[PDB]
Amino acid sequence: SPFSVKVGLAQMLRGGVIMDVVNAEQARIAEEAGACAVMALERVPADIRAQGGVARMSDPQMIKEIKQAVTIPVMAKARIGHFVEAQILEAIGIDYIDESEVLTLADEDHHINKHNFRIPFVCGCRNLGEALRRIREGAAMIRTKGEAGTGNIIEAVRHVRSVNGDIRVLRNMDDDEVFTFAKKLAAPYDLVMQTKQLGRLPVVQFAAGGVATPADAALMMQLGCDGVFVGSGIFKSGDPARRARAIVQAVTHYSDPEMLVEVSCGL
Amino acid sequence: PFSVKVGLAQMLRGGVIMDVVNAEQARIAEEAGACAVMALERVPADIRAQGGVARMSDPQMIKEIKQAVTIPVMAKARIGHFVEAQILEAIGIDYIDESEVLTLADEDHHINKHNFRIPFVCGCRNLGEALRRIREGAAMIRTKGEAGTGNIIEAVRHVRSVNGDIRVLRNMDDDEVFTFAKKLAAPYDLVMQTKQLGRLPVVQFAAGGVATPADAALMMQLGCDGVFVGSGIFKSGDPARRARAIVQAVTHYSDPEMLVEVSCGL
Amino acid sequence: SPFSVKVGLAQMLRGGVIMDVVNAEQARIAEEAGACAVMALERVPADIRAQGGVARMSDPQMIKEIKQAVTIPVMAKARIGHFVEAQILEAIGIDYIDESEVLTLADEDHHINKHNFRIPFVCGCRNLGEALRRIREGAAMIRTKGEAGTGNIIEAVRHVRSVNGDIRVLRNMDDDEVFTFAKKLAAPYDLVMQTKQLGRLPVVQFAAGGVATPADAALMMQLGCDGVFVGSGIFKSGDPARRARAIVQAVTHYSDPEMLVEVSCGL
Amino acid sequence: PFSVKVGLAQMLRGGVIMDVVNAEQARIAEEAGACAVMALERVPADIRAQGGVARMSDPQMIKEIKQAVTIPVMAKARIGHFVEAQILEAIGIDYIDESEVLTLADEDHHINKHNFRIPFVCGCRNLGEALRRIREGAAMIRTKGEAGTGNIIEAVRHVRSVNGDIRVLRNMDDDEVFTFAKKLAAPYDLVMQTKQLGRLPVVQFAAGGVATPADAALMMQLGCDGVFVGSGIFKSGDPARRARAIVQAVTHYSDPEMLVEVSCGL
Amino acid sequence: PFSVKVGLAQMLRGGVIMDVVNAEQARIAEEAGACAVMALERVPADIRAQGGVARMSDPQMIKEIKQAVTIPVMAKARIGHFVEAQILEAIGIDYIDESEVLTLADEDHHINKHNFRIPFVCGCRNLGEALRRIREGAAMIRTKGEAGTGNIIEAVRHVRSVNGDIRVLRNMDDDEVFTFAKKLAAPYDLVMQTKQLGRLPVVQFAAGGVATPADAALMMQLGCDGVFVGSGIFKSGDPARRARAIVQAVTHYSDPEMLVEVSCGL
Ligand SMILES: *Cc1c(COP(=O)(O)O)cnc(C)c1O
Ligand SMILES: *Cc1c(COP(=O)(O)O)cnc(C)c1O
Ligand SMILES: *Cc1c(COP(=O)(O)O)cnc(C)c1O
Ligand SMILES: *Cc1c(COP(=O)(O)O)cnc(C)c1O
Ligand SMILES: *Cc1c(COP(=O)(O)O)cnc(C)c1O
Repeated sequence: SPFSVKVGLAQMLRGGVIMDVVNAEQARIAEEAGACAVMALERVPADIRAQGGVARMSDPQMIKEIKQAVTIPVMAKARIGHFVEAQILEAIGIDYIDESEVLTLADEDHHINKHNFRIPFVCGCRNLGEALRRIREGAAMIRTKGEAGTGNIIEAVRHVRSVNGDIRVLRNMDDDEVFTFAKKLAAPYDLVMQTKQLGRLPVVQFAAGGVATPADAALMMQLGCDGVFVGSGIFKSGDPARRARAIVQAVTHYSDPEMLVEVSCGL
Repeated sequence: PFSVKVGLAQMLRGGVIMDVVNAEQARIAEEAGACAVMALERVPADIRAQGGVARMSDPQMIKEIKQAVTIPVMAKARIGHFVEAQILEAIGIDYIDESEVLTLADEDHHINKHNFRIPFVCGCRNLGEALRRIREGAAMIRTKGEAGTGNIIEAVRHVRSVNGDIRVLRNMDDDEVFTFAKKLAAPYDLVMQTKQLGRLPVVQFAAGGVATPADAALMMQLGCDGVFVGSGIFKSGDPARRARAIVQAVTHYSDPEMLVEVSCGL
Repeated sequence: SPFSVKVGLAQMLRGGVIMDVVNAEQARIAEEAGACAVMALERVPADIRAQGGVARMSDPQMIKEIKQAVTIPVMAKARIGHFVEAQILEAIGIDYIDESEVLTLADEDHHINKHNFRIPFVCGCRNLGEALRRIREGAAMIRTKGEAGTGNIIEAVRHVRSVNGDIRVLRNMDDDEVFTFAKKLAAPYDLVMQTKQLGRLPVVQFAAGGVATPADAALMMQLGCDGVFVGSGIFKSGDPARRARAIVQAVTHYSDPEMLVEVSCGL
Repeated sequence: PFSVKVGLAQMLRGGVIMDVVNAEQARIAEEAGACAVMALERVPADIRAQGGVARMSDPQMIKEIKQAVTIPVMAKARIGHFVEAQILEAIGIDYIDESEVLTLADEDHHINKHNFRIPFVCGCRNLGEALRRIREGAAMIRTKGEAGTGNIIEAVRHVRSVNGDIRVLRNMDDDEVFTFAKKLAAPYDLVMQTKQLGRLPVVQFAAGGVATPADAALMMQLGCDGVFVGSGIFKSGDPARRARAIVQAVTHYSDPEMLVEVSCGL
Repeated sequence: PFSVKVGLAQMLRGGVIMDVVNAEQARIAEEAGACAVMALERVPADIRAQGGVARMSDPQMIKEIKQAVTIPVMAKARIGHFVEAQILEAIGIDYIDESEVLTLADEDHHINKHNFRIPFVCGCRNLGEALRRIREGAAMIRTKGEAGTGNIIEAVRHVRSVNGDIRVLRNMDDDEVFTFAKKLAAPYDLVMQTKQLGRLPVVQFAAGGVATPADAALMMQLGCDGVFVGSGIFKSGDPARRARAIVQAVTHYSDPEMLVEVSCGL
């Protein structure tokens, strides 16, 4: 199925770090550090909201410049529900669309019908019900929402533990009780049952929102994530290439405390 | 298969199902043209009014009714009481009604009806309940209406609710259906199937408070496929005549002359 | 340990029906029908309460008469917290004490310290926290509370699904989350972990409270119980031996719908 | 002196006090081994149930009981009714029970019991009440329990409350006792005396709902010095046997064989 | 085993643990007689004041402190951040403080401390928290007190709460301990271990607001085994003198003449 092909594309990112980049120079630093993909975005959405503004899809010109600078896949954000922003992003030829709550909400009641696109989408979630609803709408990849613009990992931990905890509950659950469970989740029963059969989400599951240090990134992986997204904090540093490499190594070697010390020491 | 069970219930379209407490009433119902009978040993309202729990009827009385008629026989199981349903299926009857008229046995879960060979009917008050019962395996849906009153107002409410939300689906933007399924707390695939069909994926009967021929024809004109009627038929001085009147009202629901004739002197 | 010996003794009751009996004649009927034990009690505690009374331990004389009439084990009830009633019952020489909410509560804040006794106890529960607290106090066997004096199975179903559901959740839970789980249950962590490793309660678990028909008894067995308690409704009917045998056969043959029809037909 | 009154009540340790309504019941109580009798003319619950005020009993009936027995005689005065207490003392009885079982006479103040030669017993539900009654001059304390029900649950609550707070005092930092006395609204000197003694400075009996031998032995095992029992003893077919059973249960409270014997066939 | 970690922490009894931000402060602390140092790179209050998340310190600065002293070195991990703890253990330090002074990383769960070789300190405000941290594997307990203020009032509250409940538990009726463990939401087996031991089964230090020699001696007289002190030692004129004063106040906590001498002119 077309959906299964999109799911398979996102599976290539397992074990990877996705980095926010604002120009071609940062994109090249991300790729050279070992990032599995880059997220093109023209201004920090928190800065846009600070001075009274609406955070939208970035200019296609800046996205093209990033796409031309790297070989790894390029993602870009569309406002929730803004299906025309997504049509434009797909027409630019990028690899993934992130339907993102970090941009300004465009439709309070509905997300994009992601099955209408060839390009895979990533969507956020805070619990299993949100994850399965985004998947039913066509998301091929899921991330936590975490907490944007703070560097605080606490919300991403909450979201990971919520999704993983309900998946674990679904494993031993009496089949007869799953109907009421799907009702309470407000999630499609068939996807609930698929998750029960697999013992995990039917798409890759990344951590995002507040992943600041190598320790944070390895924590997410030890909790069971398939990878992590990191924001612009990498490039606010004095040595962005070193900071980016440290996150990549933390995700690749998340169960090696000696490696985590090495990449954290003097950072 | 589920489609086989759905096809069995479709044979009842245009029909009246009658509650019967013994073989004599079952024969009267069949002779009047009922499409099926509902075997039940005592009125659950009298059981509760005397401080009691209304359960599955004795298999012996159910078998006596089944032996007395050729038309299908239904019997009730308490909501969630999957062992009562196993017993009813092993009797050899034709349908199980997982019924809120009996005393609730499981406050949080209904029977997993896909585990059975026999088709089930379940009640509903809105489209969300209808689709959840179908996903659990119900092959036939009825309104809950209002039990033990003869007041049609709740059945009208339930029919208008289910039918109204089905009509809302016809022209709904496909992109909005995901949120609609969330708000209904119903499975998206069944919501989309209902949208494609323009009706419920199973037969839809009125039940609960259907008292007169006018009530029965009202339910048919609102779009139901048939009606259930209770023991009030056998409380009158001429049960055969009253049972026939309901049957004729459902068969001829758009014929006011027939409705006058069967109502006159009833 | 002395506790493990009591817990092991109760295993003999698995697959059995325990019947309330008010005299020696009813006790003989219960044994002849195949009951695994009888529960001696002098009057129905609901009718005592309906008479504006206090329901207590039964007269030792009537309990002894039942014990002398049968070979199967005999249980009798003590009020919750009434450790002296339990001392008297133990001195009678019966086999189990049921510390029972069906009698009038004697201590609002504390149950009997059951480890102080040689005789095993059965206690009720409505959820896993109550079950594990009763076990830690020394209960060697657990039953649901269900709903007394009504014949309505709905509360017993609720209690069975609550206990079994939380055990299933616990079985697959992240070990690191079990500490908080024990806190929220207000149950002893060591017993929570023992239950996690076993995948079931550490003691025999019966259904009780509202089990009225063969269908009810087989429902409890199919939900996972080890046996059932039944009340005096057996002896209110016109053929007590037949109704008692029907429940016993329903528990023995709980997965055989043809047998359940046979014993229910004409009952 | 107060210590003399306290010593009088200590003579009752290990004993059962029985409510009696006439001289015959008083003789039965004494022959059964009661340590004292409580003279009272009518059940205050029946007085209140018939819309009435329960007061001090007629001195004439109290004198008849006192003349019939050698063991001490107690009688009740309404809370705050210091003149009822003056009358009872002038009769020549042995103890006054300032009793919430009778109708409250003063909502805000109890009797100043230090003004009397005769010892008083007062009820309590917690350590604060116990120490306040002692400071007013009570030489003996009982739980209030629950009157007229035969339900032991409130007496258990009161015993566990008083005993639990006494146990809290044993290891309490001396510096925290000032605030503890404030929170109890009890006199600090009596709180400190209770801490030094490890128990109440006066004898402590169970009362209110003690119905069976098992109840009486339960109260003794919880640490009480004795029990009061009501008229239920004389409502049975064999009052002498039931009165003896309670006496034996208190004397032999740690002997389950004795408790079985006196309970069997009771 | 856990008992090895518990026994190791007993070596700190009678000691002062000092926050240090560099190797020079660590050497001053050791020379003044500290029993251990707490390495931390910046004040977590200033990090939160400028709108920031306070995390594990850079391993480089922790290593420099560990290489500067012979006494044990502790460092902080965020609550629930088990990977920060894995890194700290791999550095080779002596204790991890799972610390609410850093930004909470997991709102619902603490670190499973039994998974580590290195001992952990955890904070508490009452006996329930202390016993839950111990069951998770804490080998040492401190009060939370109040961070960044120098106000001892919360540490007094926490010490009095823990010690007060242990004193109550010591004398409690065994039959009541089951309900007590339920109300504490603490493991019954650990509650009983604490009852039999008569104190917390691990070392118990005061922390949070210990500002003066008088404060430090107050905590010791209240029953603590030692104290933690913050960077206020090094924010003054003579750090070596201020560090020595706290050490001497803890060693000589019952000597008012010594407390005067170390406080005079401080
Ligand atoms: C995550 C999120 C949602 C999720 O939508 P549901 O239909 O409730 O699953 C909606 N709105 C906002 C603003 C969000 O951030
Ligand atoms: C109709 C009905 C239900 C329906 O169950 P849902 O899971 O909410 O769809 C539940 N309980 C009772 C008593 C009913 O009558
Ligand atoms: C079941 C029950 C309890 C249970 O006691 P916990 O200490 O809360 O576990 C208490 N009281 C009554 C009346 C009960 O029926
Ligand atoms: C027990 C009781 C009291 C106790 O009086 P305090 O001054 O509060 O100790 C008061 N009033 C009534 C009615 C009582 O039963
Ligand atoms: C001390 C503290 C806790 C303690 O956790 P419990 O599981 O309740 O014992 C939790 N959260 C925070 C933020 C704390 O400071």
